[PDB]
Amino acid sequence: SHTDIKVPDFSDYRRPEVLDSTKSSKESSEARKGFSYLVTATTTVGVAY
Amino acid sequence: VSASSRWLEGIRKWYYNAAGFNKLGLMRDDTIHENDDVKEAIRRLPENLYNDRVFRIKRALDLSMRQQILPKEQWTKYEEDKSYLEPYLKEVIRERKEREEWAKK
Amino acid sequence: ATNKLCQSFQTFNICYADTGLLGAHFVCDHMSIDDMMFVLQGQWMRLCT
Amino acid sequence: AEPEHDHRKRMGLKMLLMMGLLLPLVYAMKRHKWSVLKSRKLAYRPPK
Amino acid sequence: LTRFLGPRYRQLARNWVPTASLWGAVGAVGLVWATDWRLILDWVPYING
Amino acid sequence: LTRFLGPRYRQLARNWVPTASLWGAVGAVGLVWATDWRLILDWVPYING
Amino acid sequence: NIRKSHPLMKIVNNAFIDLPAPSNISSWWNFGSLLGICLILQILTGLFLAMHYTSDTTTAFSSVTHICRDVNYGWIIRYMHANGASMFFICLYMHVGRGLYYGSYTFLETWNIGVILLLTVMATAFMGYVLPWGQMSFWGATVITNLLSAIPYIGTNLVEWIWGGFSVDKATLTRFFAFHFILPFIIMAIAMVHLLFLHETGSNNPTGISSDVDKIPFHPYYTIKDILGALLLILALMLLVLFAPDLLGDPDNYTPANPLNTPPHIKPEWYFLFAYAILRSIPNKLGGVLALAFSILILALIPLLHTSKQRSMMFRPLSQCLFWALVADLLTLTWIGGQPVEHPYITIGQLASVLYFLLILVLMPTAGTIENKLLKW
Amino acid sequence: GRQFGHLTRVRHVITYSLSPFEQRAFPHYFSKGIPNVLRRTRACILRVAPPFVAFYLVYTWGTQEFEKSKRKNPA
Amino acid sequence: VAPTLTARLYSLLFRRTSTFALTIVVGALFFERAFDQGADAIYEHINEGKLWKHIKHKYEN
Ligand SMILES: CCCCCCCCCCCCCCCC(=O)OC[C@H](COP(=O)(O)OCCN)OC(=O)CCCCCCCCCCCCCCC
Ligand SMILES: CCCCCCCCCCCCCCCCCC(=O)OC[C@H](COP(=O)(O)OCCN)OC(=O)CCCCCCCCCCCCC
Ligand SMILES: CCCCCCCCCCCCCC(=O)OC[C@H](COP(=O)(O)OCC[N+](C)(C)C)OC(=O)CCCCCCCCCCCCC
Ligand SMILES: CCCCCCCCCCCCCC(=O)OC[C@H](COP(=O)(O)OCC[N+](C)(C)C)OC(=O)CCCCCCCCCCCCC
Ligand code: HEM
Ligand code: HEM
Ligand SMILES: C[C@@]1(c2ccc(Oc3ccccc3)nc2)OC(=O)N(Nc2ccccc2)C1=O
Ligand SMILES: CCCCCC(=O)OC[C@H](COP(=O)([O-])OCCN)OC(=O)CCCCC
Ligand SMILES: CCCCCC(=O)OC[C@H](COP(=O)([O-])OCCN)OC(=O)CCCCC
Ligand SMILES: [Cl-]
Repeated sequence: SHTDIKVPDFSDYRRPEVLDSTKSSKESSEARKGFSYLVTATTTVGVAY
Repeated sequence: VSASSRWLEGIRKWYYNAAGFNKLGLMRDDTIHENDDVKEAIRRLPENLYNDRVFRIKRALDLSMRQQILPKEQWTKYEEDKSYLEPYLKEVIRERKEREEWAKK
Repeated sequence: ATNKLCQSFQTFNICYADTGLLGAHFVCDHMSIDDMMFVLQGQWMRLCT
Repeated sequence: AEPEHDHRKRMGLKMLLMMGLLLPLVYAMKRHKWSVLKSRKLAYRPPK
Repeated sequence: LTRFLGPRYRQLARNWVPTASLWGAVGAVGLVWATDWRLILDWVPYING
Repeated sequence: LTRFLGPRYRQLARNWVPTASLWGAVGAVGLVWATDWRLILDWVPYING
Repeated sequence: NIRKSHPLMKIVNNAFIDLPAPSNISSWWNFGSLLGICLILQILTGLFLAMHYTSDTTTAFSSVTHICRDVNYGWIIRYMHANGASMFFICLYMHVGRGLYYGSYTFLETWNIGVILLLTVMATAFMGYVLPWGQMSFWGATVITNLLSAIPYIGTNLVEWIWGGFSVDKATLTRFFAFHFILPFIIMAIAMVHLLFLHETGSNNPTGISSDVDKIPFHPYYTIKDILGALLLILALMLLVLFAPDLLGDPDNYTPANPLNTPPHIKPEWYFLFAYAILRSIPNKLGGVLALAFSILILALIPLLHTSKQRSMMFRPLSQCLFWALVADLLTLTWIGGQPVEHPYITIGQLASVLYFLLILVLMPTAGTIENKLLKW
Repeated sequence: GRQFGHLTRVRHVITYSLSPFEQRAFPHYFSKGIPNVLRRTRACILRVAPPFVAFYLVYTWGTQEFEKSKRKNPA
Repeated sequence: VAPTLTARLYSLLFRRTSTFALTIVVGALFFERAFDQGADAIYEHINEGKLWKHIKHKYEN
């Protein structure tokens, strides 16, 4: 009965790269982290200045 | 007894929808302030009613975080609001008043 | 063992076609989940570096 | 009465530009972390 | 807060009224003494100096 | 405190010398940048103003 | 795990990192940390202003001008300190108003410790305004200190004892500087006991319903939310400092103090105007001074006037309207406080003063009881 | 100070979460956010607004009256 | 440029915290020079006649 549990669909939340079930997340693993960590680094630069 | 009673109940149903806790799926007893009488009554709740109370409050806090409400279909209807906690709380209060009356003599 | 952080844990590397699950699983008292997670991840990072 | 007038206006311009950068970036950091919670889904499955 | 109105509570107050009366004398004399209150101390016999 | 002299401890130091070298560049550049150290910054190309 | 076991970091961890906090606290819960940011801002700017300030009546005015003219970036530090004090009162009133709306006063020790923090910050800022020794500085010190003369049979002694003379003079300014220096550090210590009692229960939330079923760690959720709010506090402060540094001050304060002449249009700082309006609506001397004190000390009574069986006003429409009638009424007293004592402002200020105490004492507790009956409990 | 693992009792509640590097930080910011602001404004406008409208009318009348009273009238 | 730009920035500079900090301190250095340069050029363009450094040529000595 715990096998009746399925994770709901996040398609209206996911980023564009990771919406394809038949495509690896490793492909966009590199870009997605850089986009978010770029925002952090810029913030520190502004605080630094 | 429809004429005068239904106008009073009509104003209560107005206030119930105006209060708006039904818009988060909550019931009236979910919103009561937890004092010592209320913690004991909640403690006395059976398993199912306790677990239902927990999830409704959890669902409402999740909504309050997102500044959202449930769809109108899922609002708590005024006529279907169950005062599941009131009978337990009434007994807890009755017991405390008995202690207080014994503490006077 | 010394701090009684869990009743058991196991590491695993579950393989499939072009994908898999690499990690660990453990079982513990409710006041020990955080310490087990901490020590577990610390060892992953320690081996990485 | 206000010899700092010109210098304060130059600083005010720099303050507005940096805030115009930092406010949306810091806002973005807040939403990034909070997105774990804002898209979380709940389900209640009690035994019957 | 009506629960404190009863025969026991009025027996309890009667037991503590001699003590509270005396702690009022301590504070009254202590206030007169610490401030050198001339309005009261002119009447005490030996203090007059 | 002789216990830290061994083959494992010199393998451990070798793993962390690239990281500590880089944290020295962070602090060195951070010190030069925060103090406007003219002795070093006159040599940087675009900074000269 | 080392964040938890070190004797010193365990305090930091259990207060800012692993502290369980409600998942749904709104932006109105940001003012707690902003009050601490304000307190730290005022201590730093204030400390750097004391390095170039003299409490001599003959040079106190000139030492402040020396800061804003000759000290390297002394003016920006100066106007951060002045405007930071106003931002302090913006955060105080929102922090208080948050707690009134959402029923946070039911934490009696935290609330009552809060009322103490409000009064000490008020005393601190009053003495701070006396230091530059302008016209409003001197006559601000004259009016407020004379309030103690209303105390029967000891008032003049308390006033002259505080003044160090028969009037506000050099002895009064030098000691107000010593008090203004030290009182912020006592406030910081009392703010820790404020937080100590709070952590016993954790935070309230907008619903007024217990949130133990849904808690999130303070880090990273409310560290970044508090960081964002601080950047907005700096924005609000720097807009004043860098584009309108005299908008909240009075021009007469740029003339040195003169004990012989009082300006005709006395106007306190904006954060005292509502209570100044309450006092003058009572022509009796002692009566108006007691009404001033009770307009603030009434906060200590709010926990005793709670009648609703629900904690927060989120689900209490009748209380919401009365709550906003109190904000608009306080906005009216602030307006009346900034106008001269003449017709029709005298009568408006009297009606608003009655409405202020009428709302807190009578109307709002009765609304909470009507709401209970409407829900049939 | 309370701590996780000692807060309260919960049973039969499942939570699904997604990593923050897997989803948008501003999903439908305007396409969904603007409708929600209008919903919340409507729900509270009648509680908050009439008091401050009442202040605005009393403010303007008191200022107008004070201005006219200071102007003299022919004897 | 077949690999994504943000993807190459991550592998080279952001993966390690050490190089993630070095890029920030080096970024604040070059950001400070360009930001002050552009900010001052804007404040001066709005006020082209008014400033002293726009009138220092009259007073040669
Ligand atoms: C011992 C030190 C104690 C410090 C305590 C400070 C307390 C915090 C006060 C916050 C002040 C906000 C920034 C003032 C900017 C200013 O005024 O800087 C004026 C300068 C121009 O200056 P310039 O034109 O001379 O050219 C300079 C010569 N090259 O550009 C700015 O606007 C930069 C500010 C950007 C906008 C504000 C962003 C806020 C980020 C918060 C970081 C706070 C750091 C905390 C430090 C403790
Ligand atoms: C003391 C001297 C003061 C002198 C200065 C007076 C000037 C006052 C100027 C007016 C300030 C107005 C501030 C903005 C108020 C916005 C109110 C609002 O956004 O709507 C009401 C809001 C509804 O939110 P709920 O939590 O009920 O439910 C949300 C479900 N989506 O509910 C809320 O968000 C209410 C939260 C509490 C608001 C705090 C305002 C308090 C104002 C000062 C009070 C002073 C008390 C001494
Ligand atoms: C408006 C102004 C109001 C002021 C009015 C004046 C009030 C005078 C104080 C009256 C209260 C005295 C009560 C009291 O003594 O009890 C406290 C302890 C216990 O005394 P003890 O004899 O040990 O046992 C009492 C038993 N009894 C009553 C049955 C006899 O007794 C003591 O320990 C007190 C003596 C110790 C003194 C040292 C402590 C003071 C601080 C140290 C200062 C010197 C070093 C810097
Ligand atoms: C002699 C002078 C020496 C000074 C030289 C200058 C040094 C500059 C800082 C360099 C250190 C940067 C390291 C760093 O960013 O890590 C701390 C966090 C985590 O970043 P995050 O992107 O979340 O995860 C890092 C993962 N990684 C490394 C694999 C990409 O990143 C952050 O959170 C930092 C950005 C947050 C800024 C807000 C905090 C500052 C206080 C708030 C001030 C504004 C409100 C008043
Ligand atoms: C220097 C002045 C003050 C500082 C630094 C301060 C700081 C804080 C902080 C950090 C919190 C927890 C976070 C938050 O709720 O935002 C808090 C909570 C609280 N404060 Fe204060 N506070 C001050 C004054 C006051 C005053 C004057 C009152 C009331 C008269 C008050 C009443 C409360 C209450 C009731 C809470 C609990 C709020 C909740 O849990 O929802 N505080 N304060
Ligand atoms: C809660 C903390 C504080 C508040 C709310 C506050 C508020 C104020 C205010 C309103 C003024 C009048 C400014 C003016 O009229 O120009 C002032 C002046 C002053 N304050 Fe503070 N202050 C605080 C803490 C401190 C501290 C900790 C110090 C020193 C260590 C300090 C030192 C001064 C000095 C020297 C002045 C006179 C210079 C001037 O008028 O700008 N203050 N303060
Ligand atoms: C800054 C200020 C101040 C500070 C703090 C302060 O506390 C309170 C704030 C709110 C309620 C209660 C107290 N009340 C005034 O000190 C000062 O002299 N005036 N102006 C002035 C001029 C003439 C008469 C009275 C005051 C102020 O407005
Ligand atoms: C609360 C702080 C009280 C301090 C007041 C004060 O300065 O006290 C002075 C008077 C002096 O006694 P008096 O006979 O000169 O009388 C002179 C009258 N001005 O002593 C008293 O009257 C003390 C009164 C204590 C009441 C609480
Ligand atoms: C520990 C506190 C150090 C503060 C010293 C200081 O005031 O720094 C000024 C100099 C200025 O650079 P310079 O090229 O003019 O050189 C002028 C030489 N007087 O910058 C430096 O040299 C920074 C040196 C940092 C070493 C720790
Ligand atoms: Cl001045």
